[PDB]
Amino acid sequence: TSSLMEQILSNDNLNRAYLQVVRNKGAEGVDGMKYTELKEYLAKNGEIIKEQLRIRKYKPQPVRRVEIPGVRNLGVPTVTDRFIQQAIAQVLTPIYEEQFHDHSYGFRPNRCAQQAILTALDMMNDGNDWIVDIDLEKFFDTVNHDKLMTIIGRTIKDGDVISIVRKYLVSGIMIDDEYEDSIVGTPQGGNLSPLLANIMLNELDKEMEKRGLNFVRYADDCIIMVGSEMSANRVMRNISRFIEEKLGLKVNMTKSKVDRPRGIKYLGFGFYYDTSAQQFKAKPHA
Amino acid sequence: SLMEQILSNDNLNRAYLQVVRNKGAEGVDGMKYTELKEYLAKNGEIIKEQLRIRKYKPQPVRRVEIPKPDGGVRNLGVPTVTDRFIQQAIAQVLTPIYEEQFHDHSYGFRPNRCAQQAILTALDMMNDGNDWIVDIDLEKFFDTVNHDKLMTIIGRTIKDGDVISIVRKYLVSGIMIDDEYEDSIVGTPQGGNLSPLLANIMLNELDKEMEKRGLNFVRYADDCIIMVGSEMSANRVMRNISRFIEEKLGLKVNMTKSKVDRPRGIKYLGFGFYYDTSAQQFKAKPH
Ligand SMILES: [K+]
Ligand SMILES: [K+]
Repeated sequence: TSSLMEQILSNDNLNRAYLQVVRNKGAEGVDGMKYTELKEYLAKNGEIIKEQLRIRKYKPQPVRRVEIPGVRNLGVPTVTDRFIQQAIAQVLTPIYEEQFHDHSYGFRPNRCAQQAILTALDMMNDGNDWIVDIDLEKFFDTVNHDKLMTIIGRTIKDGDVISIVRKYLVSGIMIDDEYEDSIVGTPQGGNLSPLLANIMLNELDKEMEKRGLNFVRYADDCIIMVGSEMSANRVMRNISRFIEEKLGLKVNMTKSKVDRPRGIKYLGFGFYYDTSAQQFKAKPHA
Repeated sequence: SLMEQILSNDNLNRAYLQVVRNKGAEGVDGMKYTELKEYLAKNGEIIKEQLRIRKYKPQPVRRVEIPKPDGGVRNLGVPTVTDRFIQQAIAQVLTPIYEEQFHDHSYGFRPNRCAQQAILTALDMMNDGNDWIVDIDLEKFFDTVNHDKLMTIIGRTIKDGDVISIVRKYLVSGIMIDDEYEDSIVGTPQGGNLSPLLANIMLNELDKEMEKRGLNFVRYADDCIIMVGSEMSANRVMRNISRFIEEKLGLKVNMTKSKVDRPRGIKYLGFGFYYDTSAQQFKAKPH
């Protein structure tokens, strides 16, 4: 992973990134450019954009704050930035798919929220029906950028890629969290930020895997299935300590709780016990 | 040798563990899932012999009232834990054979597939300009399908006469599909793991026809929607596909509940569809 930048700027990778970003549509950024205008803009300024990226002279623009229906706050990068973030992710994704845990399902190829529910249900129905529901503050509102770049540097040795990725963290990229309402569809502004959050939280997956914990994770939304109420409280304190001390994230001790499945709301699903099947099952909550 | 592959020690042991893991209600014999190991330790070789000579006779399914989480009940046919054990053993060998044939846009009761993947694929089609949906509703599969027509289509792939026999006997026993996915319920279905595979084998014929016509579709068991670009082509697809389902597959289309509509009038696998103004694209959420 030394000359990774040239793989990102290749003709085929940029063409596929441009097609995916147009297909994803989405609102406009601070420059007001619609996704229907990216084609002619790259045809006239694409080579200059590539040259600016090689010499680390491309300056990403800040994301636009958009209120979306209550209301939801999202950070929308410009369509040019979404195009570049997609070009980076297409190269970084296959590298990190070899490291990621099988029980991580958020914003990954061929993975969705229902798979996480299914795996968690199979764990509950083996006797691990005491749920540790760790609530984290907004990832990109609390992550230390240098902490994240160091973790990325263990695998990515191309400094040009490290430099441009760091700049997009500065731009304010974040995670469209509409999955919490069981919404299915294309997220906004999430070409690169979800992958970055998975690289970070993969350190939590490896720690939980080290301790033999049964868990599923979707972005920064994780639940842990354990066999007793007391070990649940021990796992609760041990993992929350690891999240704050080793990763620098903040555990919301007001929302985090230990509970039975029927008290858990995860990825928009609730949990109930099927008396006929003699198993826990899941369905959307109110 | 296909029968002997189903009756091998490795296959039957995997089938026992999976059926015990699925738990479930008792069949007509009142045997609980925790009693299958002692029963197989006694009559295991006897059942294997009866299956080799086509002498084993499955028990009829038990009509169980399954309480729904939001009130009311569903009626479901539950095979005995012995028959669920044998149905799983058969399905474990037949699944790799038919996974090679199945269309990528079929998601019902398949390994590593789920309803959300069908929704995501349908969303990508709608947002590409195919926002006219053919919503064909089928009468329940296992009280309308012709057993001979189904066994013939199965026979064109499976040539083992001992496997064709026991599969047909399980059709007569009344196996059916747990349709709780229609209420967005996620979890292990009841009623054995053989009937959904049989339904997919039948409806895979429809998948190949729709693919031959270049149609955009997703299918989950017998619940299929087709994404087309215009209203007149939607009515044309509605007429042509409905005729193919009834004439070539012998299934029955519910003309009252079938319709041509736009996404926000469609309810599919417990999901509804809405338009995200800011994202400028359709999305989905539980209805
Ligand atoms: K959580
Ligand atoms: K349908």
